[PDB]
Amino acid sequence: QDKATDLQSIQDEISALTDEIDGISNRTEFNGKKLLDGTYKVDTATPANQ
Amino acid sequence: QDKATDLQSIQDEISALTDEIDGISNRTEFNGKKLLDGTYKVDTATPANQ
Repeated sequence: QDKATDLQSIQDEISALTDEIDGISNRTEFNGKKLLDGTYKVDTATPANQ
Repeated sequence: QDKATDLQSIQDEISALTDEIDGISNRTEFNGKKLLDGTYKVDTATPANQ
């Protein structure tokens, strides 16, 4: 029922909230250390990258 | 958690204390004889060096 106009309004709210989660993962800097940097402590193929 | 900045501050305190221990081993001069000279009475390969 909800047409493309207000689908885009929903999208405004969502992408807004996306920027908020990005803001959580960014702002969360303990002692300057971005804890929720999802790339910072990743145990990739090389463990040293974590 | 402690990043390189304040690791260097810790290092300032440590190396400071290193210079203090060096100062103990240096200042401790009984009758002018640096007792805590850690090279003075060493029984090396040659005993006479002690």
